[PDB]
Amino acid sequence: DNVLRIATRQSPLALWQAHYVKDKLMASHPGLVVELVPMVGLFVKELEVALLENRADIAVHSMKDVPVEFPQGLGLVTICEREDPRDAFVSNNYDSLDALPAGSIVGTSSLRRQCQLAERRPDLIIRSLRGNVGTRLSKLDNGEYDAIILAVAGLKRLGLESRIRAALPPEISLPAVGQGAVGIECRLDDSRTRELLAALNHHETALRVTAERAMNTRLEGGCQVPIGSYAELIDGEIWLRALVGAPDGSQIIRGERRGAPQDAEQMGISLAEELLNNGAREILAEVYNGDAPA
Ligand SMILES: *Cc1[nH]c(Cc2[nH]cc(CCC(=O)O)c2CC(=O)O)c(CCC(=O)O)c1CC(=O)O
Repeated sequence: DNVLRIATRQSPLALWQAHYVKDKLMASHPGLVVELVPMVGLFVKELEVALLENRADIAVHSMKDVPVEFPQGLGLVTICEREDPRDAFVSNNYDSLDALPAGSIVGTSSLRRQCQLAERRPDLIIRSLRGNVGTRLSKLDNGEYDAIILAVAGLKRLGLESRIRAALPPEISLPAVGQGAVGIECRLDDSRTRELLAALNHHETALRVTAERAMNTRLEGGCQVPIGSYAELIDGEIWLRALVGAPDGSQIIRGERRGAPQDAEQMGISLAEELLNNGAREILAEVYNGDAPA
């Protein structure tokens, strides 16, 4: 059966991602008929509903938005080639974070982004910002913020690379799990769909994201959590860095692991456990408020 139906969110960025996946599919399988089923754990739930009741065959997500847990019968089966994983400084009136005067307003609702900015620059005012990329840029242009923090990859994909005033190195702002990579979820028993997706998997990115996600999973993380988790392949090994921070920047718990790619999952679990035992458990508890990772 030649049809593959893609469930996606309906934003410009989300639809760009659905086209990316559709184009890769058509390139590998010229006989396929690819259909889009746009709609809408926050966002992914409706997509997963569609998979479970056979209205869609795959759901395409940005990796960092993929939940740590899945309903019976679904899973993340493909991790596509990673784009730039970094955060970006975006500003009309200033050329860097360094240039912002005390009391400047920087927008982001990421507690991961916030704790790290606040660690280094407690004089800056960090203000919530929500919405699609286009809307967030509008609020900036409208004067609501002196600067905002967005992902490099999103801006590049939307043709808005001119908005990247500065890319932030991972040592300055450690990325969200799988930032820059697209992931695909489907029904685990659907061997036809999984065979069609095989050509889209990028093994090197999949190794990195495996480590990162194992770390986050053990911390019972999500987007609403001040967690950084970021791996690179360096001289045949996976190098995983992680952090958990108090949003006010007062305490940031950090650690690292290096090892063979086949150990990606156990490395991430081990690192998570180390952070938990060195203060992260208590920080997370004040965020989930009560609930702590066991
Ligand atoms: C988990 C989480 N989601 C978002 C919003 C979002 N999701 C995907 C992108 C594009 C980049 C990519 O594909 O990886 C974006 C927007 C963006 O980061 O530019 C966020 C950001 C929340 C915020 O800053 O308000 C987060 C949390 C987090 O990144 O730590």
